[PDB]
Amino acid sequence: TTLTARPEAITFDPQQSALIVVNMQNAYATPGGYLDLAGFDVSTTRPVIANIQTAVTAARAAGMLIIWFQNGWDEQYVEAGGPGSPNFHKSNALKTMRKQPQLQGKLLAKGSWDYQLVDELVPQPGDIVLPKPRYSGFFNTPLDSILRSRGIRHLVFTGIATNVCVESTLRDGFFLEYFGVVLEDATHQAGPKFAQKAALFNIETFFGWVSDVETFCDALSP
Amino acid sequence: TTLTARPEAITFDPQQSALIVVNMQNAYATPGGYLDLAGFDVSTTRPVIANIQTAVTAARAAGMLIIWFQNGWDEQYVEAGGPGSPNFHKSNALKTMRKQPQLQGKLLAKGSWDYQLVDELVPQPGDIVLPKPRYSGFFNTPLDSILRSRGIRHLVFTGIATNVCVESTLRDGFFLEYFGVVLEDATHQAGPKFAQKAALFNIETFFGWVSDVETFCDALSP
Repeated sequence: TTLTARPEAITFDPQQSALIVVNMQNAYATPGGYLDLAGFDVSTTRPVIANIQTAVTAARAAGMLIIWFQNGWDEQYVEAGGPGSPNFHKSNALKTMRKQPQLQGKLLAKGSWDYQLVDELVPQPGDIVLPKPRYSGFFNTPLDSILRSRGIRHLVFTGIATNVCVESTLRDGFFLEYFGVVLEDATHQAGPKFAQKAALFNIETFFGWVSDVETFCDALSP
Repeated sequence: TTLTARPEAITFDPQQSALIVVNMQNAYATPGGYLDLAGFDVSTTRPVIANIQTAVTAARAAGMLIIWFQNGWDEQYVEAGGPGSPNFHKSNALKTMRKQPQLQGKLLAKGSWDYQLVDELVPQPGDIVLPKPRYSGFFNTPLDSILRSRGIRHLVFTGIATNVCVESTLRDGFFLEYFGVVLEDATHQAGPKFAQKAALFNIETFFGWVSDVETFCDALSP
C-alpha cells in the first residue's frame, strides 16, 4: 500500500501497522480540563476529535491495530515522581495543582473526569488502551513489546500534543527503528500556533512522515 | 549551586553534573560541511563555537565532566542502517549523498573531515568523546551507563542542532530522570527561525530549563 506523504510517499502494510491515538482525554481536548486550566488553548480541538474519529474508523476496517494512550498517574502522584524527578518540577499539571490546591489530585488522575477519554472517542474490543506515566509512550510502558509481538513496524500518530507527547513518541520510535507518520489535521499542539508548525517540520524533516486524514483513508480504501 | 534559568532557577552540584557538547563537528558548524551542503544556513555558527569554548572552560574548572558527541558512522554506513531502518530514509546526509554521489563516503563518516570536531574545540584528557549512531545520545550508546556510574543527574546542553540531536537527547534524558538545561546562546538550529524558538519553548515548558553561557559561568565562579 502507498500512503502519500511529505517529504515523500511511503509504502506500508495496514495489517502490520498501528494507529496510535495520543491522549484524547478531557485533560487535553476539553474546555475545563488540565491543558485549558494551565493556560493553553483548547478552543479549537473540536475538528481534531472528528478527524480522529474518521481515521480510527478507516484504520480498524483495514486491519490496523488501534492503540489509545491515556497519560496520567495515581491520584496521589506517586507515579508522577517525587521531588527527585524532573517530571515533578516540569509537569504543568503538577504546577497547576500547586497553585490551585482546589484541583489537587484531580488533574491527570486515573479515575477522574480529566483523565477520561473524551465522550466522542470510545475504544472497541481488540483495541489496546495504554496508560503511560511520561510524555513518550515508549518509556516505562510495554508499547515496544506490544508492537514487536505483532511484527508492527509502521506507526500512524494522531492526538495531542503534537509537539509534546506525539512528537516525543514518534521521535523515540524512530530510535527504535519504527517508521512513523503523523496525520497533521488529527493533532493539536500545546503552546502557540508556531508549536504546531515546528513539530510538523521536525517530524517531516528529520524523524518521520507527515500526511493527513483524508489521504490516509483514501490510501486504505482498497 | 543555583543556576538562573527559565522558567525558574534550579539547584545543582557542578561535581555531579555534565556539560554535553552535541555534534560540534565540521558537518554541523563549518562551511562546506554536511549541513551546508544539504542547504541549511550555517553562516551564523561562529559565535556558537566561541560561546561553547567559554562554557567548556568554566565547566572543567568547576569539576564538571565534559562529554563530546560525534555523530556519524563507518564510511560504508553499515552503522547508519540499511533500507530497513527509518534512519536510511530520513538522514539528510544519506539523502544528500544519494543526490551528489561525488560525496558518497564523505559526510558524517568516521575518519573524514566532515566528521572531525572543529579546529576550535579540542577535547582534553579527562573528557569523554562519545560516538553516536543516531540523533539522540541516549540510544544505542553507553551515555546513560557513563552518567549513572558517576552519580550524575544534571546535564547542561550545548551543540547543533537545537531541535534535532540536542532536543532529542535532552528529551530522552528527561525520560531517564535527568535534569537537563540548555544554554540557548551555545546552540544553533537546523531549519528556519521557528525551529530554534520552538525547541527553546518545548524545553522550557515541558522537558527542562533554558539559561545562557554568561549566567552559567557566573553560577560556577564560587
